[PDB]
Amino acid sequence: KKCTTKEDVLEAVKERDVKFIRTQFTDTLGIIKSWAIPAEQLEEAFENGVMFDGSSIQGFTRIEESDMKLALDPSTFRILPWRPATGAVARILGDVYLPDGNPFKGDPRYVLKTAIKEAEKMGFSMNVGPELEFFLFKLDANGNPTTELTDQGGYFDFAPLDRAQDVRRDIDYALEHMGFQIEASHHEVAPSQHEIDFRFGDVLCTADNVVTFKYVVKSIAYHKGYYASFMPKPLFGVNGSGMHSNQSLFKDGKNVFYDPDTPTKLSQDAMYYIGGLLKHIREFTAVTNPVVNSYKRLVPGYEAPVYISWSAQNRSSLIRIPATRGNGTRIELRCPDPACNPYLAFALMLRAGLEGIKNKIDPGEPTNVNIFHLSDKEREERGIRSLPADLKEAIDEMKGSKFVKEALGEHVFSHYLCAKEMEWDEYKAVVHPWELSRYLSML
Amino acid sequence: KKCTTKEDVLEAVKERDVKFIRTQFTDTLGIIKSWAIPAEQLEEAFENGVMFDGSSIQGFTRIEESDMKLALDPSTFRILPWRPATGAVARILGDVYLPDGNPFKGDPRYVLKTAIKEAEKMGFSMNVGPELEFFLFKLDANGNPTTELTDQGGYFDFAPLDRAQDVRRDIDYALEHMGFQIEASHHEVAPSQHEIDFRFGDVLCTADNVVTFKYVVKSIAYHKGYYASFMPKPLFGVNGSGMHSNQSLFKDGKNVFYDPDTPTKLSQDAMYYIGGLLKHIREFTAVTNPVVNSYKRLVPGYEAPVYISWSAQNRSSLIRIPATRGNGTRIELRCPDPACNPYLAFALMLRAGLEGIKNKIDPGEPTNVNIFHLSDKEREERGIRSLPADLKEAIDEMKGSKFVKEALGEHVFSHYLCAKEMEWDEYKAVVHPWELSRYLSML
Amino acid sequence: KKCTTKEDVLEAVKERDVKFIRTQFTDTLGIIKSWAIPAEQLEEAFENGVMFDGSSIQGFTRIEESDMKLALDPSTFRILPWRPATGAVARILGDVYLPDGNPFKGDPRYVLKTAIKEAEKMGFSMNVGPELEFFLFKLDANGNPTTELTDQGGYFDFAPLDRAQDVRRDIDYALEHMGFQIEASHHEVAPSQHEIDFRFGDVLCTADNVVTFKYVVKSIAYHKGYYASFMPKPLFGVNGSGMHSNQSLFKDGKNVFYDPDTPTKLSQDAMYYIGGLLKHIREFTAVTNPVVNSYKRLVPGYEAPVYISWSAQNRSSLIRIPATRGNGTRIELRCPDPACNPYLAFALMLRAGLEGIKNKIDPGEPTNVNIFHLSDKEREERGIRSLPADLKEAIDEMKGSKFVKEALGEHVFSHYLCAKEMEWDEYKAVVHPWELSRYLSML
Ligand SMILES: [Mg+2]
Ligand SMILES: [Mg+2]
Ligand SMILES: [Mg+2]
Repeated sequence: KKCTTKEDVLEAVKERDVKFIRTQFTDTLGIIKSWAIPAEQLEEAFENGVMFDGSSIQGFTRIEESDMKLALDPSTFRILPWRPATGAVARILGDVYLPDGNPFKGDPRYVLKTAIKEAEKMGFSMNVGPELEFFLFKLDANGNPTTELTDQGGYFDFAPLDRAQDVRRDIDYALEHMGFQIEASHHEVAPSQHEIDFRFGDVLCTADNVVTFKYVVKSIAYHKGYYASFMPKPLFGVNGSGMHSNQSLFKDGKNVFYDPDTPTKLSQDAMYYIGGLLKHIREFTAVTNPVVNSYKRLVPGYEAPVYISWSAQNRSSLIRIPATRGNGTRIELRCPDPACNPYLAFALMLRAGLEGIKNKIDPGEPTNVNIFHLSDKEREERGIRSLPADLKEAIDEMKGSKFVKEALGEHVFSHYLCAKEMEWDEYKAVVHPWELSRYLSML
Repeated sequence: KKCTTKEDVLEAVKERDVKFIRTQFTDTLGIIKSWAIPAEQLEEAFENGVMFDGSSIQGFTRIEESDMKLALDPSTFRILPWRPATGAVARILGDVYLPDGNPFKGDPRYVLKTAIKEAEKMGFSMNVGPELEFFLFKLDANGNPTTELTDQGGYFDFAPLDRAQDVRRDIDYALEHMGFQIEASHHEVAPSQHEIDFRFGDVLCTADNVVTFKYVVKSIAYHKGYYASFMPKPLFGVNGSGMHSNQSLFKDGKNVFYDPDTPTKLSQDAMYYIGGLLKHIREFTAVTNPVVNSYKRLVPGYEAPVYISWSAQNRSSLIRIPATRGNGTRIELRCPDPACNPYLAFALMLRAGLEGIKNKIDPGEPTNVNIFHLSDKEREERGIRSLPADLKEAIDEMKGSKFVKEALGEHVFSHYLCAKEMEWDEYKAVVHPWELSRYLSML
Repeated sequence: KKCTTKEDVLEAVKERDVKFIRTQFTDTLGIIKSWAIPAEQLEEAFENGVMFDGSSIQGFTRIEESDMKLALDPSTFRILPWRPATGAVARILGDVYLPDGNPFKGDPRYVLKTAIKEAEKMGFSMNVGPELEFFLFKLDANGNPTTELTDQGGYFDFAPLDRAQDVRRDIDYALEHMGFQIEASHHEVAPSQHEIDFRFGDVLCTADNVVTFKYVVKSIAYHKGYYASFMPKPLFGVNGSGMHSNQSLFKDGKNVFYDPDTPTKLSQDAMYYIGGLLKHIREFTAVTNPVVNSYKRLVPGYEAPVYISWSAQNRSSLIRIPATRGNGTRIELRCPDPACNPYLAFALMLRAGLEGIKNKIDPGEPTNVNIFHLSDKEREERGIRSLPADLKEAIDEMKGSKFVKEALGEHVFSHYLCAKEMEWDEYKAVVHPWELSRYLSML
């Protein structure tokens, strides 16, 4: 069932014999952070909160120990889908507060909550259903992750059929055991690549589920002898893993994108919402694609979009509008990848759309043709822009964007840039083996 | 029992505790496609259908994603013959509908349904009992498929007798547990080659069983440590694997082919039906033999037929009439191989045969001699044509065939040719190791 | 249940079927010493005590065997958290007495008891909750300790997720089973590094728990196939393992340090307590860092402090004041490492702190800036002294320290210096492989 109060949470712990409670939160860069709490400490923790080292939320660029207090949220209580012989295990979330009592503005979760409040000021609320894609590789003799494939299936194929089939089934059952309400799971285009579609639900709950989904799948694969990876592009020559984000806005319990009186069955607000996204998508591209590997996926010749356009029938467009209408009307953004931070990505995605609605930004004419087949002169004539080519270019765009700074806050903005800046500098000075193969003998 | 209504399907799921439902459909090229659905979603799925990416139907030549709705068919519900510890697993089939509500004409299942409807206009219904042949190889240390033999048995031999014998028995029991009602199963001519025969049934039901049969057998072999292969010719110097198709036309509940008054006990319609098949078999040979490897099997010196002829006693003929009469009267076509798409293959066989009946096509005199033992002058004198030698030749014949395009529809016709054309072009530019062993030292 | 009397201890042994009783005590250098006693001998042991070779408390510098008598303390009875098929196992502590009946002054436990008694003269009592950090490596094929990492996680990371995850959970449950009342356990900065926090309690009980904690964790890791190491710096280029000590003084049941009137909410006594610690921390640094490897951790550029300073907001200082106030007011000293002797380390902390209170030593102005970023002239101008660079320097300081000698007693003082002196002399004459790599080719 659903737990609401701390009394209900305590009753469930005693009833089902939960021995350990694990907090859950993410840092600025999207890594999942957690620590364990004995079951007996839970009652005291609900009363006064737990002190911890809040400097862990500032990424790996932390310098000084700082103390903030975490106040648990009973509504987020859930039980992990594995049963150790010792006892049951459960997880819980909460809010971060400074010692003086003010909420800590560096928390990515707090960033999303502020965005929700801004949307609520205009009466709107967002529902997001993401589609997460991941790989399933083998493990070496020492248990370290590898890139060995498990099958050579294709799109929607009925694979695998060996022992790896049971591992895939176990992941589906474990997610359903927690009430995830999976829509559909299927094979993806690349070999040993799978996709899972989440139920179309509230944005705040979805973001927490996405974080929970990541380490649940990874834990299951280890105990079955496999490894699940979320790299945006682990192999060259095959499709990468992306996280498309279907979204919709609801006012007064009704979808606002649907308009029965328009030829495209789309409301005027939906046009503005797309217009806002297109205008600002270049600026916060770093948030949606936070690692260097993310831009190996964003290359022409695959399903990944590298051009800024919106369409109804075309699929290569950055923003795709599914043919579904009515209450199910939705807008799909195809840029993000699973390595992104769901809290930051959704918050910017919401904030960008609202700014377009507020300012009535015209999205322009849709692109129903194949952009990849057009020439540069055609693209220049049509005024079609392109996403940043590499991480360094994305940082330069995001670094002068005042809209991103205003939305994310000063603290998160500065910390995110410095962490990415140091990461890029380390990468740019490495001599890759590809250079040796091409240049050692020629020169 | 047999489930006919969605209420019965739901009751069976609750009764037998089925946790996952898998859809089932095939693309244009014959690959089996599927995706999973949680048991809770089943009730909603029956009411409204499931939206999915239908670009997977168009093969691996897909370019743009297109959305259309699948409506489940409760009459096709069945439970897979393996019991995971989590719960039971079941599969289901359905029809593909475009968003506007019109059925999708690119579905291979829809192609067969149109052919059945065309026969219904003339008052005929067809029953098909196919003979499927496959190999049983060993797996390497990494679980990848190999071509290692399991026994050196011969035709109808009592082999294997080692632990592989239990694996073969499990396949037979699992198929019977699903209600396929197998007729017989025996060893084949080549080592480690086995054959399974099906009972007569409605052509639509038989086609679905053939698709289900393929991945059921493959799954069982993996879990026992072996591999089942359906290549038309996996080894050189031994017989290949083919899928003969015994077929009969039923009108008013009685067999059309049977005729007690004729000396051969075959009706005039059966003569026309054979004549129609012989006239057009050359055109759609690519459908019955879709892959390149299929033509390594159609070479003289084995049971595979390579000349267009029909006979009552000879076995080398392309079309053979078994000695059985009465309701068991049937016509066997020996060209197809298990790699073919059963929906497309049967639809063309039915449509081609009906055209002969309408046009009173005379099949000509049967060939009761050994065609292989004859000379080219004799074959030229007798006017005996031959099947296409390679995949490229078959495509050229199919491409200009007006009848084939009309039967398969424009969408399937164009897509099928392009996929095969690209496949052949890749193959023709490879340097095989056989050339090196022959020409490196010589030249 | 809390065992108090020998009758209660005997009743518990019979009830829970404990077959073996293990004594527990430590030598001067911090090694854990123990010997087994049959359950039947327990009743006789309580009446008269156990005679044993008392030369084991002097370390590895023992020369002549001497006899002292151990008088068991029933209040320290505990049952170890593993269940052999033979029967339960329990541990117990006690005091060491010379044959003439006088207590042995060489016992590290007796040193702490004298320190507690000295504080009792002024009505003060201490509560200490330490934070112990340790590594978790893999065993080789022969079961010998090695240094292969089990995960590449970071600070507060939700790692490991493979089988090592269960091993970590077992440690947490086993500790809770004995009644340790753990606050929180989490991953640390270095890969495969973990931290466990204790609750506040009387310093005598806490010291015994720390000794018990060390071999309990080590035993669990072996039986699961891993190894837990307490080396202050097992790897180069990563953070070391330290044991921070949070301490507080209580008078009349109230916290002495807390003072609501002061702007910093710290009493005048707390300032003197810090002042005493800073004055004498240089002298007994060898006790807190007893092994040679401890000074590899004490290098600039990591979390380890190397400068004598105290701060409230800056956290790189040697002494840190957490933001908590009220009864939770505490002072954290960050120099010690897990290799230190808890009895000697805590005893010297009390003696140094009280001496500051008696003499009203002013702690000086806090350092709120980054000391590592300052220049040598700046630190010289600020008068920021430094901890000893290596074990030899620390011994020289500790050896002329009048305060340390009278605090630890003559017997412990002389024995500790000789043991460390011999250890350093052996190390200073070794030719390390690093020297060969740098100097063989160059010279
Ligand atoms: Mg996808
Ligand atoms: Mg046969
Ligand atoms: Mg720490």
